[PDB]
Amino acid sequence: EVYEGKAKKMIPIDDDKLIMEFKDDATAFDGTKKARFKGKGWLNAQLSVIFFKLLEEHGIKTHFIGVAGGNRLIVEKLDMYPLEVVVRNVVAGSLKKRLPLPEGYELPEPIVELYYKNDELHDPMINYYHAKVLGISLDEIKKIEEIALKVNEILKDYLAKKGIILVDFKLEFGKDKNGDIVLADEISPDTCRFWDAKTKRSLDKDVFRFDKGDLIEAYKEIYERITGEKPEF
Amino acid sequence: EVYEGKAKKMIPIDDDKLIMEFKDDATAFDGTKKARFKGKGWLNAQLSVIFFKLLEEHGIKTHFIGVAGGNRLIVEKLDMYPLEVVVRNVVAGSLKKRLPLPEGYELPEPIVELYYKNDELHDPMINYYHAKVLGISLDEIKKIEEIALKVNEILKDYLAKKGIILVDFKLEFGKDKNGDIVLADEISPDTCRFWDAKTKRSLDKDVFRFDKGDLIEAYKEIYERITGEKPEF
Ligand SMILES: Nc1ncnc2c1ncn2[C@@H]1O[C@H](COP(=O)(O)OP(=O)(O)O)[C@@H](O)[C@H]1O
Ligand SMILES: Nc1ncnc2c1ncn2[C@@H]1O[C@H](COP(=O)(O)OP(=O)(O)O)[C@@H](O)[C@H]1O
Ligand SMILES: [Mg+2]
Ligand SMILES: [Mg+2]
Repeated sequence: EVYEGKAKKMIPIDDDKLIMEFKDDATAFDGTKKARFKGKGWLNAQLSVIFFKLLEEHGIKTHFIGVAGGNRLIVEKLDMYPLEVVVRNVVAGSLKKRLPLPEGYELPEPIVELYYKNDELHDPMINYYHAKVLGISLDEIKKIEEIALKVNEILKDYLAKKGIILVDFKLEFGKDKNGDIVLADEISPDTCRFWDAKTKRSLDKDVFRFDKGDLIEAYKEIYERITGEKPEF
Repeated sequence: EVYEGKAKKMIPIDDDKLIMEFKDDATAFDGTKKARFKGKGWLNAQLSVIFFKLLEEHGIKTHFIGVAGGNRLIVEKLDMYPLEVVVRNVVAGSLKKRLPLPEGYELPEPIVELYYKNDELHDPMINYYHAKVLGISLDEIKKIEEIALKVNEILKDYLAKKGIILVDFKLEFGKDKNGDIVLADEISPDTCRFWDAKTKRSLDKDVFRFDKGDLIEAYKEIYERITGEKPEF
């Protein structure tokens, strides 16, 4: 059986591999807002590949194995932590409701937030003690955050050289058969906030969230600035 | 000028001392539910004194200096951290909305949660990174939690020998002139969950929160079980 999530489908290959297929569907505000954008899947697939390859070069262990053409990646099957790990460099989104700081406030150092993946409870934020009750040891949490913080440096530096501010982003992790902590899911304009360095405008899912313009146009601009090429689809 | 909070008034004495006066007012659900209970102030004052004295004996630094008769304590003036520090031994209250665990679930080890004191944002939970942005260093946070966890052991052990389960409780802290971290505010049936060991019933502000019975009767039962004496008022 294939798992069909809000944005991607996961097709089993064997015991240790999956196909991650990116859909054109977009959801927001915990699923209340919905639309489909032709080519969104392709862009998010291609961009994930570029980011995973960049991170692998820097010695980040990711689930990325290869491409299966189109909107499909081949990825290592992992035993997933029930976490969303959010790294924040610039104040935006939900952080404005947690710290009395304005949108665009540049953080002196990165913030890491842990969210417990649980639909029933609406993905509440947790700390290290909650994580322990969930079966995640302090060492594991520490290794996870150390990876997220390294990922942050690499992506923000890379993107800055392209005139893009990495505002924040969301990661997921799992364990491989050796018990190593492996970066999973996706890295795309769906799961990151990207702002133009010159204009400060959103080139990410916030365009869809708040009707700030044309989503495909914004995701394309990201692809074009990153690759140097115009997207083929 | 005197500071008048929801439950207590703080009267300045000199440069380094305050009077903490406990009122009969009770509030719940971030101030939406209100009532007054005659003698509540007295009970919460007396009980805070007993707890602060118990903790001082165990080498916990608290703001407790002495009594000024009635509902008034003399306390050291501190430069307060903008935090509420919650220690949890048994699942109850807001934790049920954060972990899919039932009320009464006994935790394998204590949970410490940090809340940023901010009316505008409704006291959101924060982690160590948020605390840093707020000007609280990691060392400070670590010392705070180490104290809270020690306080927990002492109170839970003490209360268990009296047939009372310490379910959770909320602490506040500030810095003294030497830059030491000093336990502040109050320790009472207002700020702790106390359950009868035999019956599991609430002997705390939850009685008022959820109309579980007579608040004064419940606070009295706590006083009587702790002191061995019937409250004089
Ligand atoms: N390497 C992996 N192994 C197993 N599961 C993964 C891996 N990477 C991502 N996942 C999970 O696969 C699903 C990806 O599809 P998605 O549309 O994002 O689903 P959802 O809407 O549940 O987040 C998610 O449940 C995600 O946690
Ligand atoms: N030692 C102390 N020094 C300075 N302020 C304190 C001390 N202990 C408690 N406080 C503060 O004094 C007030 C106590 O009264 P309270 O009725 O609880 O007010 P509030 O409704 O604002 O919590 C709180 O603002 C508390 O943080
Ligand atoms: Mg997802
Ligand atoms: Mg108070």
